[PDB]
Amino acid sequence: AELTPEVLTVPLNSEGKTITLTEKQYLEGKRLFQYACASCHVGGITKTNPSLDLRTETLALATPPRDNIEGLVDYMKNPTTYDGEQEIAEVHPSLRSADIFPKMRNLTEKDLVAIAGHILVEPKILGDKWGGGKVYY
Amino acid sequence: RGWFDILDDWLKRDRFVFVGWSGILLFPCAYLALGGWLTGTTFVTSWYTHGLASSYLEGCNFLTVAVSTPANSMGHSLLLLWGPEAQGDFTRWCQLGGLWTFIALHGAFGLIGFMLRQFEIARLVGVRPYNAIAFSAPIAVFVSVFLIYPLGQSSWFFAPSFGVAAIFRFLLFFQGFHNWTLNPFHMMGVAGVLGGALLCAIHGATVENTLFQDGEGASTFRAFNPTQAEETYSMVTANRFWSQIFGIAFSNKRWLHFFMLFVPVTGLWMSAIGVVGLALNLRSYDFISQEIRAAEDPEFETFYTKNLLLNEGIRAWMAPQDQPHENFVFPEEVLPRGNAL
Amino acid sequence: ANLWERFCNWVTSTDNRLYVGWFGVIMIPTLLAATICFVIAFIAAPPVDIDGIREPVSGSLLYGNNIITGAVVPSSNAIGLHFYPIWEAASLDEWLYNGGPYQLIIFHFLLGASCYMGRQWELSYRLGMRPWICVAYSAPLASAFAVFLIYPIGQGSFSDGMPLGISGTFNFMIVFQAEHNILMHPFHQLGVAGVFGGALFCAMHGSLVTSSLIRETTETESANYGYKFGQEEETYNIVAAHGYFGRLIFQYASFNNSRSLHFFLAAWPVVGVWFTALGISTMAFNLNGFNFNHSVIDAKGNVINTWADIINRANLGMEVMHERNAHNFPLDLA
Amino acid sequence: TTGERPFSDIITSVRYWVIHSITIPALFIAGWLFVSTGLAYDVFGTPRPDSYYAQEQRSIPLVTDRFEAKQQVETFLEQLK
Amino acid sequence: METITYVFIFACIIALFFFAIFFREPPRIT
Amino acid sequence: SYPIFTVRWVAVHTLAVPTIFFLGAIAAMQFIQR
Amino acid sequence: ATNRDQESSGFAWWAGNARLINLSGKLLGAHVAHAGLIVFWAGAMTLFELAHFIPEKPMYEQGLILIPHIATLGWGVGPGGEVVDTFPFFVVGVVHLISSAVLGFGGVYHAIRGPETLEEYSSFFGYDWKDKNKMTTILGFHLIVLGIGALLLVAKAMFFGGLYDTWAPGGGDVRVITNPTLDPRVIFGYLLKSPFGGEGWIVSVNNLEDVVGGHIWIGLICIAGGIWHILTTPFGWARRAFIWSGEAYLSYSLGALSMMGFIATCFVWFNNTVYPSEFYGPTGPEASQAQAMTFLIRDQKLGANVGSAQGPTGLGKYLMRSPTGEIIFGGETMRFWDFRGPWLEPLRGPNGLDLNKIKNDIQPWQERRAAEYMTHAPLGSLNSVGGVATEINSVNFVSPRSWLATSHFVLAFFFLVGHLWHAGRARAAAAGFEKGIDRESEPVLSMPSLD
Ligand code: CLA
Ligand code: CLA
Ligand code: CLA
Ligand code: CLA
Ligand SMILES: CC1=C(/C=C/C(C)=C/C=C/C(C)=C/C=C/C=C(C)/C=C/C=C(C)/C=C/C2=C(C)CCCC2(C)C)C(C)(C)CCC1
Ligand SMILES: CC1=C(/C=C/C(C)=C/C=C/C(C)=C/C=C/C=C(C)/C=C/C=C(C)/C=C/C2=C(C)CCCC2(C)C)C(C)(C)CCC1
Ligand SMILES: CC1=C(/C=C/C(C)=C/C=C/C(C)=C/C=C/C=C(C)/C=C/C=C(C)/C=C/C2=C(C)CCCC2(C)C)C(C)(C)CCC1
Ligand code: OEX
Ligand SMILES: [Cl-]
Ligand SMILES: [Cl-]
Ligand SMILES: [Fe+2]
Repeated sequence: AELTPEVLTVPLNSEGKTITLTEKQYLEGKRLFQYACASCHVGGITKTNPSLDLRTETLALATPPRDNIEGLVDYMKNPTTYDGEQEIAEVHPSLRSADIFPKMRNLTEKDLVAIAGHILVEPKILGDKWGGGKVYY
Repeated sequence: RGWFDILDDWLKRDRFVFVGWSGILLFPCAYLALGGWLTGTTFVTSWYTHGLASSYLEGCNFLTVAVSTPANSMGHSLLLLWGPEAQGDFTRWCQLGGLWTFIALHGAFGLIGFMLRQFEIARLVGVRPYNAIAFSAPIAVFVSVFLIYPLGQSSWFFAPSFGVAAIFRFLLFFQGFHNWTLNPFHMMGVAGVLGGALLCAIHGATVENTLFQDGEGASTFRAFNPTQAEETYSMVTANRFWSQIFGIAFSNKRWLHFFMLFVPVTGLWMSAIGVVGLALNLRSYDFISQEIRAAEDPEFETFYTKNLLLNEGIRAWMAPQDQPHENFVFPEEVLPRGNAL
Repeated sequence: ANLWERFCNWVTSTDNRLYVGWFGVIMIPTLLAATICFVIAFIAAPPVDIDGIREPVSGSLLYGNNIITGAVVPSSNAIGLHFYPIWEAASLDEWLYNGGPYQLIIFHFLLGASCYMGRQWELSYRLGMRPWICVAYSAPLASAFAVFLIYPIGQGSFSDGMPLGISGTFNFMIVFQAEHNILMHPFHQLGVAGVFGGALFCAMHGSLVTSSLIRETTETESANYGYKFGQEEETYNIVAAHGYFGRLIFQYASFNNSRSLHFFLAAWPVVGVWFTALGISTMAFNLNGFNFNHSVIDAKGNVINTWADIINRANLGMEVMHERNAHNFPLDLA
Repeated sequence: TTGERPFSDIITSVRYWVIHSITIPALFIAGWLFVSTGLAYDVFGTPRPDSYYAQEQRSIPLVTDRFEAKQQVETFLEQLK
Repeated sequence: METITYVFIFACIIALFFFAIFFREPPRIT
Repeated sequence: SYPIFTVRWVAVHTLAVPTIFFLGAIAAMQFIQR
Repeated sequence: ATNRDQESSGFAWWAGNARLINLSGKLLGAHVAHAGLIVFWAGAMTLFELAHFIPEKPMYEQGLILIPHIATLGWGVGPGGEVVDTFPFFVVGVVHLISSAVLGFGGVYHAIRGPETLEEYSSFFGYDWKDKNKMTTILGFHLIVLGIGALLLVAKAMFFGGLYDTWAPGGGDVRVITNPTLDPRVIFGYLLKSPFGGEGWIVSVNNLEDVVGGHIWIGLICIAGGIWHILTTPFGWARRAFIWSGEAYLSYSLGALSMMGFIATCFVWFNNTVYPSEFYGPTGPEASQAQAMTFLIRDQKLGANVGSAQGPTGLGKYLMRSPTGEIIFGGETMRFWDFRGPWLEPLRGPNGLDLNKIKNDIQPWQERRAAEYMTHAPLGSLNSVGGVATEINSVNFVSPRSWLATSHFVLAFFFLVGHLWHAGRARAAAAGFEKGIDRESEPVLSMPSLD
């Protein structure tokens, strides 16, 4: 098996349009994910709140839905709770709160799209192993 | 005289690497066993037998490379290259695990040739063959672990694979499934190995700190001559020291060195006997009295019952990936887990 | 002389059947206290709450244990690294419930073993011999310090120190593997090469000397009587032993200097055990063995398992089952 | 002491290094080519990074027969092609 | 029954240590 | 004076020739990418 | 020259540095050359860390051990430990590195070109190991140098900007120390504290006032002791209880360095004051306590009553009592209830953790700090894979505390072996049987038999 464009095709927004990433964007988003997110989201789980993972089925049921590039990029700018009722920038890294999370200061708009694409491509490769925990290690 | 005595003369000539009649068996088998392992750990995979990568070519390092056992569907097949399984195909022979039997069988005969080499040289030199007798312990260990044990089981698959990390998996397998630490034959082996290492350290340290001053320099190594008649260290002072430090001490130098032979050899022979039992799943897994009491009394807890919980966790979490031919599908809800973890 | 000088002469006397010495002045009372408490506890001690969760573990013979399962149980996790002598408990019953005897035994033992090492130097000085036997003993001594003192310190509790029992030792080894992957640590591997190599060289040196014994006895009597205690002449032919082993491998791979040979017999297992003692001591600060979990992946990104991944599945099984009632949060950080 | 030429006199001679400064690098290059040309994969049947799974599969091609083992491996490889 | 057996064996070993040390064969230099 | 080809010559090269050949193969493997 | 051979010295090549015991000139070059190697590494390593330094990420995520030492002295950091000026880091590296060339030049000269013995050149610099007066004088000179060095830390804390204080209000800042603790009941009280849990001996010092006050005392004591040993000679009881030789003096200092090495290991493992967690990462206890608070905040936000929540064993799931009654975090972290940290102390009252402050006063920065320290626990593999031994590859992290603790325990242990080796030989050589037993005068042969 290879990393085909079909695997690198992820939804762009919640309307229906898609986008085909390059493998360079995939490897960039993976390196950026390990740089600013793996300390809590290694393997697609959440160490400080295991009830919420990075599985596509979980992101699709969030409010607003986060199972697309547009949803994830907006989350990395203005993160909210799973129901969209409270903004949690003071406790979650984001551009809006990059003053208290200094690692988010170096991220450009291109970087956010790469990080969002890696999160959507990875479950298509590892299946239940992404966000599944130690049972699937 | 005939060609036999002529060949005997050439085989026993004093050269840099002694050959002898035993060399006809030793050298090809030892070379093929060693070359088989280096070839497999460099180029050969375990993907079709185990679902594992195991060569440098696949990205493994020195700790993770291995020559893995054949698939469980092969049973106890000799896996000859010309046999009915490979049918003369060298490539298919590698992919089906034929290098494992190749290394184990040529290795088994290499050990025989080496022990015969110990006999052959001892006879020509004129010494007693106690070094050959001592080598029986590694042979019994090899035969019991790599041959007798899988022959008692379903197939070669459950023999130890030739690899660093693969041997480690073998160790953990015997804890969770056999409770091998609880076996008194392994305990006697542990005492023989650890006791052997103790004797080795304490004997060399005693000699090096009871030396006679036979030289003038600060380097005491030069003050020895391999043709001298006198002892190089004081047995009397060494006996006095240990009699006052430990209570007892050696007084006979011949008994001391035979004891250094006896302890490690007997230890390995004892653990070989235990492994033969485990070939038939004849384990020392449980204490019946502990289980009857713990079953009726939910407040009775010992380190014995705590270890069995660990063995049960090993079995359930390891078996699906370690025995892929069984198609073990364990749902998440059935896995034994403690709180939180 | 006065009373003090006569006492000093008796303490350092070389005529005592067992040497005392100044190190022995500390060693004798501390080892007797640890021994006497260990025997009483192993037989009659009530269960102790090792993990601090009100779940007492039975360790003594009178409470349903045999030789294999019996142990003196480590002190309670609620105590941690706090000093817990007898006079700090409200009663001996509280002291017994919380694992008090464990601290008394390990503390008196580690001190008496430390003075045992110093006692080895002292007699070597009184006898006019070289003094480095105690250096060889420092390797097993350092190992006992690691599992009884060093590892509890790094983890913050004597409840994670090695239990004083056969099955308890095995419990220590299994949990250690799940939480540190000690098998994949180079220092334990060097310790295995130290104990495997030591047993090999022990049988090797024993067989070669036994092989080259000079004929001094009859076939109807033990060959050991061919050596008399204190004789000046050596009892074996090292040149014949060198001639045999030199041909078993090659000439330059065999020893002809006995002092060089016996120093090697001392260096190999001692150094190997130093490393494995340092392994436990450094893994006490969570610098663990090699981690190659999911290190091999294919072109698409599928994980290609190795034997290291199979070891990790076994480690996971030990991890999720050990101390099944003591964890309330997802990460076992100590 | 035996009869062969000592190693110290060999590795320090000019004639030894005239030969082995060519044979040793040649054997090194030959091993390199064995991998870079991809021959090592075909000789031993070791999968390439893109030959472990089919594009849309997560099952291990495990051999389940003893006497049909050769035919199962060839069936597995044909699924990738 | 078991407890008495375990302790009895242990006590015999301790008594053997006493005789093996203080009532040993004295090493004599011929 | 001294012979060139001996049994020692054979035993040495049966180990040395594949070792260097193997070292070259493993060296090339460090530049393989997935 | 002199020796440089077995027959001329008695020692083999693998013990060749022992041929310098009586060659004071070349021995001086060895110590000065080795001193140059130490300053070289300090300068080179600092420049390496600076070149690989990224200010946007914490220091403990970058494998830095020397920059955290400079930041603790108050250089280059502002409020909260954030780096504001990397130039002081560059200056320290360059000055140490350039100074190594001067020490290297003198070490090579004194060991190769200089006179092999200083006793004929100048009677002041020349010395003999048996001269108990010259030895104590050289000891007194170096005691004074050590005394002034401890006062340099005091002058920095009081007159040249101060030190970084992790306990300062506002999340930490650089603070000048104006009132050092001079009370001997407090300074020497640390020496008499128990080394066990809840006490910690001198490792428990948790304020800069006690740190700088102690270095004032140590500075004066070293200078006073230096003057003492220059003007005096060892008394009778001291000259009968000690071996007076070069190897013996080395063995004494080997025991001392080994002792200091074990103490430093615990210091970097437990102390978060002189090893601020903002730079070195959280301690073992700190990260374990941070996990309990993380899920306390998590569950309480969901509506849970953390005070009355009974856990599976019967103990509280979040909060329980210590053996002496203090309200502490529940779970396995009960062992770490002696931990004190700036992010946790606002929640403590007279009886331990105050439930009212837990239900009302938890701030976002405290939830932030606890989540950061929980996910940076000092656990990692030898190949720098962060997390428990069963974690997958992803996070490239090993805490600097683990590196500093493990490395110095190894060094401390081997130096203890070095003490034993060199001290045992010093006894034997001074008595005259370090080379073996005299066949014509074996002591045991002149002793009565044991039985
Ligand atoms: C000391 C030498 C020696 C020994 C003991 C072995 C032993 C073995 N090898 Mg190995 N081998 C060797 C050298 C040796 N090898 C060398 C030098 C090579 C390189 C070419 C190989 C290459 C090799 C391969 C490639 C394979 C083996 C395999 C085997 C095993 C099966 C052997 C078998 O079935 O033969 C049967 C026994 C004989 C053929 C000997 C019969 C001789 C009789 C006594 C002659 C007289 C009777 C005879 C009928 C009359 C002769 C004429 C007649 C034939 C017409 C066995 C463990 C196989 C294996 O390990 O499978 C996993 C395998 O696949 N070997
Ligand atoms: C910290 C490491 C260290 C240091 C400083 C020394 C220093 C010394 N050793 Mg020792 N040694 C060491 C490690 C060290 N050794 C180790 C590890 C071993 C075991 C292999 C030995 C084995 C050993 C033996 C066997 C002997 C010494 C001797 C000596 C002396 C050298 C005598 C001489 O003329 O050398 C001459 C050497 C040379 C001409 C070679 C060139 C060396 C120069 C200094 C290299 C400088 C390089 C550097 C980049 C220059 C920068 C210049 C710049 C600053 C301007 C000297 C005092 C000898 C002695 O006792 O003398 C009486 C002696 O016999 N040593
Ligand atoms: C502690 C180490 C040490 C020791 C004990 C010695 C001792 C000696 N050296 Mg050596 N040397 C050293 C380090 C050392 N040196 C270093 C690091 C270098 C490299 C620069 C040299 C280079 C060197 C040479 C080139 C020569 C000597 C010579 C000598 C001898 C004569 C010294 C004399 O008369 O005093 C002279 C003392 C002074 C001139 C004092 C001035 C030096 C100070 C440190 C500078 C001023 C600093 C200032 C006061 C500090 C202000 C505060 C600041 C911290 C901010 C003597 C045996 C000579 C010799 O043996 O001839 C055969 C000789 O030719 N040495
Ligand atoms: C590291 C620096 C150093 C060194 C190596 C020495 C070395 C020496 N000093 Mg000096 N001293 C120093 C600094 C130093 N001093 C300082 C700074 C001062 C000023 C306070 C003094 C004041 C001083 C005096 C007043 C005297 C010495 C004397 C001596 C000599 C014998 C000391 C002795 O018996 O030690 C071994 C120590 C003892 C036997 C006493 C301690 C015994 C107890 C029971 C052991 C306790 C150990 C403890 C449990 C472990 C540490 C725990 C602790 C932290 C609580 C020796 C040459 C004596 C001498 O001969 O005069 C020249 C002497 O009378 N010194
Ligand atoms: C199987 C087989 C065979 C055989 C083959 C062979 C015989 C091979 C060989 C092979 C070989 C023969 C190989 C080799 C290789 C080698 C190597 C690969 C090596 C490496 C090494 C190294 C890596 C080293 C390292 C080190 C050490 C270890 C220690 C010290 C240091 C050093 C670093 C040096 C035949 C043909 C019959 C056919 C059938 C099958
Ligand atoms: C005696 C002896 C020895 C020893 C020696 C020694 C130890 C030496 C030392 C040496 C040294 C210790 C040296 C040092 C040097 C240094 C230098 C040479 C420096 C320089 C520097 C520089 C030039 C810098 C520059 C820079 C800057 C300024 C800025 C930034 C950039 C850079 C970095 C570029 C031996 C063993 C070998 C041998 C035997 C004898
Ligand atoms: C800075 C600081 C501080 C302070 C500290 C101090 C003040 C210290 C001191 C220290 C000291 C004050 C120490 C001492 C030590 C001592 C010793 C370590 C001793 C030793 C001794 C010996 C070793 C002896 C021995 C012997 C004997 C027993 C018998 C006879 C013989 C002889 C003499 C050998 C504090 C914490 C506040 C805070 C932080 C900072
Ligand atoms: O205690 Mn005894 O074992 Ca060291 O981790 Mn945590 O805590 Mn417990 O779990 Mn796993
Ligand atoms: Cl457990
Ligand atoms: Cl917990
Ligand atoms: Fe011997």
